[PDB]
Amino acid sequence: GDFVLPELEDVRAEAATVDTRAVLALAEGEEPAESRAAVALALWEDRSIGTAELQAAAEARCGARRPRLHTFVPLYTTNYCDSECKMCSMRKGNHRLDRKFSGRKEITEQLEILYHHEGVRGVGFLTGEYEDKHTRLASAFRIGWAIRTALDLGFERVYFNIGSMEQDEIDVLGEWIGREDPVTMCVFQESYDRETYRRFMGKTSVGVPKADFDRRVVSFDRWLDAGYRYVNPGVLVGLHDDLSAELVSLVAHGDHLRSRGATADLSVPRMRPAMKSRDTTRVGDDDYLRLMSVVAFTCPEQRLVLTTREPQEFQDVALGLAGVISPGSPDVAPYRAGCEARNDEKSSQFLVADLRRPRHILGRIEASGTPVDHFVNPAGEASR
Amino acid sequence: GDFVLPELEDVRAEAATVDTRAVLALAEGEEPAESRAAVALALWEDRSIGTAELQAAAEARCGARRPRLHTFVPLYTTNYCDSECKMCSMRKGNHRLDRKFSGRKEITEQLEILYHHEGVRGVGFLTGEYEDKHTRLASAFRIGWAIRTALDLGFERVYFNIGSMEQDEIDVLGEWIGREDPVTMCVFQESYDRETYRRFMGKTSVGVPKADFDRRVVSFDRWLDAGYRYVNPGVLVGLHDDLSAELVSLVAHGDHLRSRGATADLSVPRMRPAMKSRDTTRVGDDDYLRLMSVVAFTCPEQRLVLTTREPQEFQDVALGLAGVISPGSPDVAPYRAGCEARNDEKSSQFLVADLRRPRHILGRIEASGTPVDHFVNPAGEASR
Ligand SMILES: Nc1ncnc2c1ncn2[C@@H]1O[C@H](CSCC[C@H](N)C(=O)O)[C@@H](O)[C@H]1O
Ligand SMILES: Nc1ncnc2c1ncn2[C@@H]1O[C@H](CSCC[C@H](N)C(=O)O)[C@@H](O)[C@H]1O
Ligand SMILES: N[C@@H](Cc1c[nH]c2ccccc12)C(=O)O
Ligand SMILES: N[C@@H](Cc1c[nH]c2ccccc12)C(=O)O
Ligand code: SF4
Ligand code: SF4
Ligand SMILES: [Br-]
Ligand SMILES: [Br-]
Ligand SMILES: [Br-]
Ligand SMILES: [Br-]
Ligand SMILES: [Br-]
Ligand SMILES: [Br-]
Ligand code: NA
Ligand code: NA
Repeated sequence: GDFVLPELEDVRAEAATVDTRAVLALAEGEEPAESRAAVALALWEDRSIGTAELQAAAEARCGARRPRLHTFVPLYTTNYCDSECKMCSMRKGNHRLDRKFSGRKEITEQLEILYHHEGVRGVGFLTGEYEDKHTRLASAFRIGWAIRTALDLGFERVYFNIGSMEQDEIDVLGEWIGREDPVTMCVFQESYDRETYRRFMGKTSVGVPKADFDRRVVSFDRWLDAGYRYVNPGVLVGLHDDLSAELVSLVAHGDHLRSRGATADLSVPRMRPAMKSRDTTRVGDDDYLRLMSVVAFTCPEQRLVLTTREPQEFQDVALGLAGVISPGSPDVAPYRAGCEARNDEKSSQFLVADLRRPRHILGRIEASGTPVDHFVNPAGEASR
Repeated sequence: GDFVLPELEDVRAEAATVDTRAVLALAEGEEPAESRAAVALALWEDRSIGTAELQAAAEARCGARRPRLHTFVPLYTTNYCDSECKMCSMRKGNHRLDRKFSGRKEITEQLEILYHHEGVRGVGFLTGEYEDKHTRLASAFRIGWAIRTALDLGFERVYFNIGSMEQDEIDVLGEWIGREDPVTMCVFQESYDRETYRRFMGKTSVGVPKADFDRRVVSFDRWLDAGYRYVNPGVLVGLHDDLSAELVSLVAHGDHLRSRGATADLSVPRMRPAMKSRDTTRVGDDDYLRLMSVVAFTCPEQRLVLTTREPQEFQDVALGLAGVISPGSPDVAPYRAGCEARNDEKSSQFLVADLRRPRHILGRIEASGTPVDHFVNPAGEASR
């Protein structure tokens, strides 16, 4: 019943049998005869199909999706963490980080800034992941409170990204919300390759919570078992060298979730500068656009999430592939009325490339011709 | 500015100079010429004054206090703990304990049972004490929420007992309440003797949070610095062999708090059966009544707290010395409408002697002629 990692050799064999040109010729709303993972791999490896042509096909295939875009802004509620992810500044061993924690007042103030000054109706709550059961339950409780508070304020969509979750931890968070509430669980697997995963997230049975690959990857299944709906798997582009392996796994994971009746967003964030203990792979724009294209094409009902990790120039090229645009900063309580968000190296998870205010970024997107759901431009008669 | 432990040799010298008979002859509202600690020690050591006669004097001296009694019922919100107190079942090393955690729903349900079925308007929230800063802040956040929730429900007095507190942890809890709210910080020093303290609470600098004697003992001063008012120091009777030492220290601590403008309750709980890793001293009823008497006499504006650690027969004899009566159970979410509270050895901090419902105990006290503030007997027209 839980997600099972696909056999990469089995998918490769199936991918050899798909007609990539026939696939591209499919009408919007038509599904290939082969599995999505196989089709994605075949499109990826068929270099006779240009990335530019693949991207155009993807944007066309996802064209009828409504709304075209919606948005949420991240709010890191703390930068404490018990884990040791080597590509992340929040790793416990990073003694150089200035550890911060948002209380009731600060979280509420941040929500109110986002709602009224940035004009957004989507928010995401983030924390580190913690080792001992009590801290995990207490974190779930606090984030559950934040989610409930955001919804009561009028936020129309709430994401959370607080590490893997077991059944009792979901129980604690769930007492704050209803089964039909617009709440999305985010748990990026980072890498579906167990060896690369261990290299960056560490070895198990030593008080490093995220090292447990299996607890993490079945978190969505526990979520769905509890009766919820919205999920957000992800791959961190730059960890594993073989992107074809990761796209097969991610598409397979999304496909599993879809089969369970889940609504899934798909995240493929690319690496950003941080206080790392191990360097990573720089993935070029072309490979990355090709990755986004095959995933978006093969999973047309599952929105890709694009964030301000990426510079303005890249957003301009890739926005057509996304279903969710998410501007913001991975610093703790970084927002302030009329000011750009803080992205201090001393306390942030990583350094983002685009620090322009969410309402400017989202305003320019709307001005360019694409409406953004869960964004209410604080302009004209809608201004205070 | 912070509390300084009195020199026991200096107090002993002063106690030798007080006229214990003249002290007993003092009118109610009149204060001895010597310090309270010295007077308490002298009364304690003057065996020509019987315990029975000392108790009568204490009950008389505290007789004009209004209200005579008020009440609160404890609610343990979790039995997780990071510390290692050797006389407590909740010590981290006790692997036999069934660890529990109350979420939003359970805490609220417990509050509603206490309010409506037991008819109480006072509640206390308790947790273990935790090591890492994030867990401490998260615990402070959750308990702050509970306190705010209780007050909103109509509770007129709220205690909390969640371990030592630093300035930032108080900040987090404080965002839930106002400076004038009826909220009492409880931090029982257990023993003011540093050696006995180390024997039971453990040695410092090894991830055992309560081992830090000094952080614990100045928690009230941080509370008062933040602008709050109500405090509750305590001694665990049975740890230190020399009760005269502990009563000098406790009375001195209460006196310090009083000088800062604080309103203080005084707790002298006696040891109860638990899953201990070190046995303790059994203190007889006479010594214990004498202890309560000299503390109550010398600190007439500071209410002693009497709890259902003690059996019914002892409450009957000692109730006249108390200003706070606190029935309940030290199990996690133990209350249930129409049923006696749970005190399961598998999950409780210790075993209490009196498990009768709070409303029965408090009802019998009122029937006997003593009103209990913050108790509304759910009877007659006040019943649903
Ligand atoms: N250096 C970096 N650059 C860009 N993204 C990063 C990054 N380090 C981590 N991330 C991404 O940020 C995402 C959410 S922040 C992590 C939340 C939570 N502690 C968890 O690990 O589940 C992670 O899933 C990871 O993919
Ligand atoms: N075995 C036992 N019998 C009776 N009281 C006990 C006990 N063990 C601990 N206690 C008391 O219960 C009180 C509150 S429960 C402890 C709360 C918090 N973890 C803290 O230690 O500060 C403690 O202060 C202690 O004095
Ligand atoms: N890193 C999280 C939260 C997030 C959303 N948008 C962002 C922009 C910048 C930094 C972090 C974010 C995610 O990708 O879901
Ligand atoms: N032990 C805490 C809480 C408490 C109040 N009344 C009790 C009765 C039984 C057990 C615990 C309690 C205290 O003495 O303040
Ligand atoms: S990715 Fe998440 S779990 Fe890993 S170190 Fe960073 S905050 Fe902690
Ligand atoms: S007395 Fe408090 S701090 Fe000590 S073990 Fe028990 S719950 Fe933990
Ligand atoms: Br649209
Ligand atoms: Br990088
Ligand atoms: Br909206
Ligand atoms: Br009275
Ligand atoms: Br005992
Ligand atoms: Br009342
Ligand atoms: Na909009
Ligand atoms: Na009453």
